[PDB]
Amino acid sequence: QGEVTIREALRELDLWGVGAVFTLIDYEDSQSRTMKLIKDWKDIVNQVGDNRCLLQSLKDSPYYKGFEDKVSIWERKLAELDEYLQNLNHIQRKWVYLEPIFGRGALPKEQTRFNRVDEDFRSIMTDIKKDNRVTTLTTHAGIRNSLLTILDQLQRCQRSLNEFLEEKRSAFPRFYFIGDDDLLEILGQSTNPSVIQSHLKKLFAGINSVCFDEKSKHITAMKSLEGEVVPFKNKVPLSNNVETWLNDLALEMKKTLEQLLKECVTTGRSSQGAVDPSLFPSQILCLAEQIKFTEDVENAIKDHSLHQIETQLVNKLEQYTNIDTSSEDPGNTESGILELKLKALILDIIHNIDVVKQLNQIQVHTTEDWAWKKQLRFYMKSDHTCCVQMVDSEFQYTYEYQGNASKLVYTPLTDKCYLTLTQAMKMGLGGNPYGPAGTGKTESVKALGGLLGRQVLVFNCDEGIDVKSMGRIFVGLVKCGAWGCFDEFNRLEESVLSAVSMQIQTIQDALKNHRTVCELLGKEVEVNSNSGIFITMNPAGKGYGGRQKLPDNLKQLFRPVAMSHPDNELIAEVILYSEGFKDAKVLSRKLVAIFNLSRELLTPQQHYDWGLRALKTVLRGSGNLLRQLNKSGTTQNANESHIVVQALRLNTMSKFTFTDCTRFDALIKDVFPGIELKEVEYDELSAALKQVFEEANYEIIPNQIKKALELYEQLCQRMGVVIVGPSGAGKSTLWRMLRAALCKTGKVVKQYTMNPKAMPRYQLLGHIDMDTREWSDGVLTNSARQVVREPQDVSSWIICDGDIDPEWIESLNSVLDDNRLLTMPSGERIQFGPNVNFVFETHDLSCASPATISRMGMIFLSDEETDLNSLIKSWLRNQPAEYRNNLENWIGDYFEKALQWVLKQNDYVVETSLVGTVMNGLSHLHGCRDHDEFIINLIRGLGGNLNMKSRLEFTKEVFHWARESPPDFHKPMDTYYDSTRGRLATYVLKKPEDLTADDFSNGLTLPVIQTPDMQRGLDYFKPWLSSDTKQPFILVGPEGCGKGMLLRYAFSQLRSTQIATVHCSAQTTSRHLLQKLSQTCMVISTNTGRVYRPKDCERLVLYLKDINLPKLDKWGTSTLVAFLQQVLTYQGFYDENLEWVGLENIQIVASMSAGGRLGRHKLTTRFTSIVRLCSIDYPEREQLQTIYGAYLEPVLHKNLKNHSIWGSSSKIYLLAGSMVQVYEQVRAKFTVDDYSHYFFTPCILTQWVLGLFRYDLEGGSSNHPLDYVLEIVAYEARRLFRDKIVGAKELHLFDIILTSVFQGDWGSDILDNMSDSFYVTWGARHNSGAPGQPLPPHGKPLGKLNSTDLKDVIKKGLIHYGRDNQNLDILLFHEVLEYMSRIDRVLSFPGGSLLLAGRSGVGRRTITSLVSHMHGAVLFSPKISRGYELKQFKNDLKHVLQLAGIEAQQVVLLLEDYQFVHPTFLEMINSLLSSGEVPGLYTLEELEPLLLPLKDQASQDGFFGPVFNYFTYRIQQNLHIVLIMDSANSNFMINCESNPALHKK
Amino acid sequence: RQGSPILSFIILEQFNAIRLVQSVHQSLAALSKVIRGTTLLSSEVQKLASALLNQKCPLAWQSKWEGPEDPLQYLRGLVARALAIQNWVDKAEKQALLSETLDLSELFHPDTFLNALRQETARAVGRSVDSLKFVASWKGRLQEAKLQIKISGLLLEGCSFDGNQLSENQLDSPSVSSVLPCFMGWIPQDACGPYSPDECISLPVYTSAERDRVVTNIDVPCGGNQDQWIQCGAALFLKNQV
Amino acid sequence: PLLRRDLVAQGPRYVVQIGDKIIDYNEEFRLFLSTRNPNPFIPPDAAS
Amino acid sequence: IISPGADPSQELQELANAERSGECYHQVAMGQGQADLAIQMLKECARNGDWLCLKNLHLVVSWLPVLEKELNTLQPKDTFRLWLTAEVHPNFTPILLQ
Ligand SMILES: Nc1ncnc2c1ncn2[C@@H]1O[C@H](COP(=O)(O)OP(=O)(O)OP(=O)(O)O)[C@@H](O)[C@H]1O
Ligand SMILES: Nc1ncnc2c1ncn2[C@@H]1O[C@H](COP(=O)(O)OP(=O)(O)O)[C@@H](O)[C@H]1O
Ligand SMILES: Nc1ncnc2c1ncn2[C@@H]1O[C@H](COP(=O)(O)OP(=O)(O)O)[C@@H](O)[C@H]1O
Ligand SMILES: [Mg+2]
Ligand SMILES: [Mg+2]
Repeated sequence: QGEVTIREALRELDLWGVGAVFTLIDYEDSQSRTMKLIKDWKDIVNQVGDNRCLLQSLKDSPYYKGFEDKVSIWERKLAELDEYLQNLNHIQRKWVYLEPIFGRGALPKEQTRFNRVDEDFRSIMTDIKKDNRVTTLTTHAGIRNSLLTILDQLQRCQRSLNEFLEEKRSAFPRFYFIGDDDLLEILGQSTNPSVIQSHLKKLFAGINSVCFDEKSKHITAMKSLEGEVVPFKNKVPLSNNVETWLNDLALEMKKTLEQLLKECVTTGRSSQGAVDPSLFPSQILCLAEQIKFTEDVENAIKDHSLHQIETQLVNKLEQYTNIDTSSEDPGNTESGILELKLKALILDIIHNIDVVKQLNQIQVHTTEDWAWKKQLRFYMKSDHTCCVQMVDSEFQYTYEYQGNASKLVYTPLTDKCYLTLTQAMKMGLGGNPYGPAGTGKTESVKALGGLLGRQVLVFNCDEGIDVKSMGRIFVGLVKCGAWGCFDEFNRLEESVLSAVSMQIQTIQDALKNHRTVCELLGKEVEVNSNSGIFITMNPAGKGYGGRQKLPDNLKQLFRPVAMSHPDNELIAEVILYSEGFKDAKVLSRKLVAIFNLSRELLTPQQHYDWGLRALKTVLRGSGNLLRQLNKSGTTQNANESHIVVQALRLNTMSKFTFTDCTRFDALIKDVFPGIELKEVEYDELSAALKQVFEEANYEIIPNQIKKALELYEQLCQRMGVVIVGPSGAGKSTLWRMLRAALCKTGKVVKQYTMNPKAMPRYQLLGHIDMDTREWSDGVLTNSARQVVREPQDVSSWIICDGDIDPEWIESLNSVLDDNRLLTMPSGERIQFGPNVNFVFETHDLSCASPATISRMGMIFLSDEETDLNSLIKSWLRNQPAEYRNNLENWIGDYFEKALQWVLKQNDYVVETSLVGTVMNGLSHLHGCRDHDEFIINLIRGLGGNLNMKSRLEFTKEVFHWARESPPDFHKPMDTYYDSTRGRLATYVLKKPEDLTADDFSNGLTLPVIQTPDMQRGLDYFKPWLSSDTKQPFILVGPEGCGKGMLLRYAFSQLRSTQIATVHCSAQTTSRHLLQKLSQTCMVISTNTGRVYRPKDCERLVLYLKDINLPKLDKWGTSTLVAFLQQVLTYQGFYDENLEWVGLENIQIVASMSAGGRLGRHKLTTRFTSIVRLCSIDYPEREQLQTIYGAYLEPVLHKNLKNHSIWGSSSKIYLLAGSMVQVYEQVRAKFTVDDYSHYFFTPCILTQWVLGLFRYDLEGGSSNHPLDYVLEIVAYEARRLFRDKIVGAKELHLFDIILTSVFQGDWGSDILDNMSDSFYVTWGARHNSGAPGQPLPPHGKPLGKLNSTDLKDVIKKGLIHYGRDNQNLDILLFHEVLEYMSRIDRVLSFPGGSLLLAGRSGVGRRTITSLVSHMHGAVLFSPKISRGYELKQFKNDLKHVLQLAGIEAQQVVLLLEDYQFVHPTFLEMINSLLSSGEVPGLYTLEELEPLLLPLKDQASQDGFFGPVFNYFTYRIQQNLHIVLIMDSANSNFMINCESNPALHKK
Repeated sequence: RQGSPILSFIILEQFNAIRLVQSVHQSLAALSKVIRGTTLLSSEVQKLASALLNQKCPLAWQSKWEGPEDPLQYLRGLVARALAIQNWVDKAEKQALLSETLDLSELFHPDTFLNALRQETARAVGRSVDSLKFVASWKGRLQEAKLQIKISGLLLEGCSFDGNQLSENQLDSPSVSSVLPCFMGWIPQDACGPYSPDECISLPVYTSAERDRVVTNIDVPCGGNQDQWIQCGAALFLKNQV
Repeated sequence: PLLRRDLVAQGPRYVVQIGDKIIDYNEEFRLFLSTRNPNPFIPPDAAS
Repeated sequence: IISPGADPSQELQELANAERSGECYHQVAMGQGQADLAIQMLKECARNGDWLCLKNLHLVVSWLPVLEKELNTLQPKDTFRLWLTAEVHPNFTPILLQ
């Protein structure tokens, strides 16, 4: 009786309410004032988060119920409160910055803007100064709108500042690569320490932090991130103008470095070794040593080869390696740092050694010999300003602080690199190092900027960044005298490139001729002579993927380099020795081999990488160990050898399939025989992890644990990580479990999930509005900012659970690079610490460039690693288990081979990962009461997926396996359990009584015959539909199958709920769904964010008519599916405006054609394995006799039920017998392949039978009766088919077919020759004969007219048309009659539209004009203007629809080839036909006025729920469409196939 | 992979090959069915016929295996190998594969095959596979190699080969030049070569004249006059049509 | 609409469609026109 | 007509200098948004009698009619010339080619 607990919780929750209050703190201004303001925000908000999450935690307990009403209070109030709260700190922090700023830049008209806000803020602020408590803040009135309006004002004042911010970036250039958002903070709050420290690094390369004098007026020193403290020779003057002191910092930093160097060097030139390791920063040491090298050498060569100098250096090195162990003792030294600054310097030496060593073999003749000029040389000029020279190129040194960041090991490749680059810089050209992936070429430039000392910016060229947006960036670089490398310059819009080349050319010309000023964007910019431009691009590779070919023009502005092969074994040993690992040379060789060999003789997986990036990591992998191992125990031999392998097996073991996994391990033994093995050791985490699976009620399976555990250190290893496998592999769950287990010991996990493909490119990445030139975030860009603010001791993970395209993903290259940084195209950039991990989940990496693959870590799952028997167990626990006993026993033995057989078969309707298949099998099996039932339900589950004939094979064998062969002898498919009788199975036909024209009144809700198929489709649905048992699923069957028909029925069975439909196409997109959903569904707010809810429905359902159609990107993923993918998975999506919205209650459902025909694209496994599905096929001719037999009866019995030949219910069934006979023969002989539009389906049988209503079969007189009734049948038939068929010979062929069946089945030539006669609307009994705006349900009735009689009648129309329009000498002849007769029938029918294809001049247009005029149909054709536009057209359409939909007058909408000034039109028409609606045609507000009238009309008519659908319906009845097109036109055939609806409708 | 590692490779090849064969077969059966019988083109078979008449076999196939551009020329190769392979396997189940002469024309991953001996030799020789190095010799058979191979149907362009030397090609001479079979295998580093170091010149062994990619490169008797061979652009192509 | 005799009868006179604009077709009006390039262009729609 | 490895901008740079001086020569590389400005550049330099050069026309093929239209319009000054860069692109308009 545990309501006690929850009651108690609530009580203390309630007690909290009043207890809640604030931390109010005073503050003074630029316009000195004093205000109380909030502190420790986060502390306060956490309250909310925690309590709210508590609430929802409570919601799940049963005992919740009793106290439900109180929960709503708090849920509401809190949900609202977080919103209010959250806003306010933004407001506060913005004011903090802007008020100082609006104090100084005082344009009174801008001040109005801000002052109103200040006023507005302070105003309600004081309500809280006064009222200290928090709960009150919801009590304040209109605060919602207050807050929201404010922020909007702040948005707008910002815009004024835009002009201003750029003038401040001109005033100081490093700003160009910082966000405005941040910038104004610094501009506004120049004084503020925490602002300073938290915004300094991002401005300046070197400096994490700075020391502060106690006075906070000045600064004595600066810190590296690493902690390396550096003093300042001259103290820093803090000043009120930010740029004024900033500029001074730069220069004082430079002067500090400048003097600091010479001080150091002068001690070192003297024989006494400088050795001020403590005094000087490793940056300077290396440099100072490197000139010592230089001077020595030039004095050296003159004197002697001076091997003695070499030996000196070997002793120096030797000295240092011994000190390496003396740097292990200090460890985490008190007030100590830079022992790794030692490791830095080591490699310079060793490069130098191998440099000299080669020179000694040359026995070089002179000081200024060439192989020395080759070498990279340093000098302290007599001007006391350093200079560095290579060959005849020399450059002055900028003295930018780099601070301690590993420099890459020199290598032969780098010689070439550097030299070509230096040469390029001599040429005043940029340098283009290109190569394959994992080459190292990006990092090279970066380090050469370091050795040369410039400040280096990294960029990532993506998203086709605006030429203008490049321009400014250049403008920024030039002034700074910085070095700008672009990483992946390749991937950029070709039009951009070319224009940018012009930008480059002008700049180079300035550098070369040493022009002080450069002109670009119409701007003269004082350009630093010390600037550098480089681009690092993979070739536009076969493998590489989506990257744009470069103009030759542009190429010339660079000097290329080939970075394709990098020596590794060199690099390999070096690092080990930098660690101080002793057997370096021996082991380095081994690794490289292991790699190359693995790569050589192991299965060449897509996803494997033995590229450099993998290797680079293994080396840190050991440096970590060696760093730990010396501390725990003292050093020894066997270990060192032993240790590398662990460091290796980290990178390795994830990827490997078991087979390969084993093969690799064995390989290691060979090259490292003594070492044997050492498994993963750590259990602390596994324990927590083991715990969670039990708490999540997931079954514990070893591999899962392994992979997760494996995953963990993989995450520590590298920034980005991948999870690969088919859906249901478990991969998504995997990481989800991890965080939980982890979180128990592991302070934090922050989760953000992009399904990147679901939303558009920009939504993800963020962009620049081209007009305003204002930035607007992207999801991950935004999320980055959320994670950077996040405290140091927090984990932050960004998940991308979606398919992969090099175009979007490769934009993270700078992020997942050795360098961890994310680059905005505005220039803003966002580094990350080890806090941050990144995660990708994906089906496969087919489209992956190697760049990305090697860029990040990775884990692999197969069917092998996926455990099925293990997963079924959890299904059993899910069941009540009243029958669970029975089921374990049944399934255990029965399931497997039945499974097997289907896998053997591999003949099935859609690709689903096993799980996918399995699951379908299982989800059908719940609740199965008897064994007998279970058999049926089993087969149900699986046989959904089989192509029909192979279904039989299955079912059959199931009874071989099962006890008995099925009761149904033939069509054992048809077997249905009897729930009450327990009587196994058979299927039945159910004849309905009531049938009349009433039942057939509507275009839909058509009375549906219930043959066996029916009862099968329903039985195979219904479990998944109803309430608790709910599943999302699909129906597959060829068009005309009946899917639409069946579903409609199926839904009606359900009482709870409403049915939202979508008629899909290529152009169908997410927002179409937003809105079609929004129409019938709620917009509400709850705890855990907003959500969409069904309105006034217990449940809601989404039906999607054709999923295939939405267009696939080149990489082959429709974003629409990807959306749907996200939705099922994460019950929610990212609203534009970057909100994340859930969906509280919707089943999702789809229909589709089997993938056969052209352009019905097929859908990713990710989505398909997620859901349930099944297939149906046209009823057999035997069954189709029965449909129409019963659909026929009413039409015949309405009139002349008695007449001899008719009634005769066997003679009725006969008709069905023959038409169906015709039906088949014509589908056999004519197909899509003959002509696109040859579309024949039972829909056509229906269109043919129901078409018969229109004809006056009264036969008030006693009937022939054959020739009266049958010519009609013939004439209709002929109208449906023969009209459509193109060729003379094919028509001839058709006629034969027709005639044959008729003769055979009834008399002979009851066709006869009725060529003289036309049945038409003009001329019918009951005097139908214009007024008559609302059409008959089955259309205008039709009567029989002669040619000669008709010829008169047309001229009657021509006369009366001559009054309204131009008169015409239009002649009549049989064809014209025929033409017009056929159109009349169409236009009389509601929703009836035409497609008139023929050669110009035999006018569709002249005949069509008339008919409509004579109908009284309103006839619209758009007037085309030079301003043809989507605007014209939308208006037009809107107008037309308005007419037919509101006014109800019959309307012809007409279009000719010439009218289609924009391809999109047709997609609209295409949609319009199918659905009677068009997306983004109306906006929601527009509807209110339009449909208001219909609100009553509809209710009188009898309709329930959303009116728009009524509107639609109405449209469809009175709106007819016509299109004239030329067979000759090239895209004629195209468009027909493009817009399926076109020939279908 | 079986207990003995060389074989593992060939069974693999056996399988992966047959897998391709049957992918091709299905992409052939499909298009075989529309012409004579009842089918509706999908975008797949729509893409198949595009390949044939552009005269370039599909990226569909060439993604799986880099084959010759001419689609027929592709098939003839694909097939001829497929069957040969079955013969290789036969000689292999019986541990009899070393003993014959094997042309590497047949293999899809001949390099990998080569690197498969590298294991089997070290198995027999009990050595870290990093320790071995590879060579061939026309002047007889390799003594210090625990296991060897006789490779025929190698072919050469731009220089002429006679035992122990290479010569210049005369005008008349077909660009293509048949080359004598090798003896091949794996041998200790820092052990005596079959040829002294300086006499032989390394040459690539390309998959075709197109010569996009390489199987391996071999050292071959300079007979002095190193540059002329390079300027000759001498190279070796493993096989044509197989 | 201009190339076709797409004229509508307004009493005695005949008015003609141009974009939104309706103009009286002056019966003396005749048109001729040219291009420096053969193709482009015409559609078979326009050839007629 | 450019081919791979072909750059005339340098030869022209030199000829500009050689047969003229005064920085009369001005140039534009085609790309996003340039087309509207190019007209002005053309118009201006045509009127001036200075040399103007336009690059990579093959990229922006749709433009050309607008260009050639204006070219039949525009009024030269003696000593004014037009210089044009194009990769091989079909559908490149015959009128201007003429
Ligand atoms: N430890 C476990 N024991 C039993 N069942 C599990 C376990 N972990 C996951 N499952 C179930 O396995 C199925 C598949 O797991 P998961 O959803 O992770 O695949 P996935 O990575 O999401 O594939 P996709 O992302 O393509 O959908 C789910 O239905 C899940 O409930
Ligand atoms: N059991 C049935 N009873 C009545 N009509 C059927 C039946 N099965 C198929 N039809 C006919 O076939 C067509 C099925 O079309 P429908 O299912 O609405 O579209 P789709 O096949 O494209 O999903 C209908 O026009 C219907 O008259
Ligand atoms: N029976 C006819 N007698 C005389 N002229 C005709 C006849 N049918 C068509 N035309 C000519 O062709 C024109 C109608 O062509 P139209 O219907 O506009 O062709 P389309 O519909 O193929 O574009 C008429 O204005 C007339 O000049
Ligand atoms: Mg890079
Ligand atoms: Mg998932």
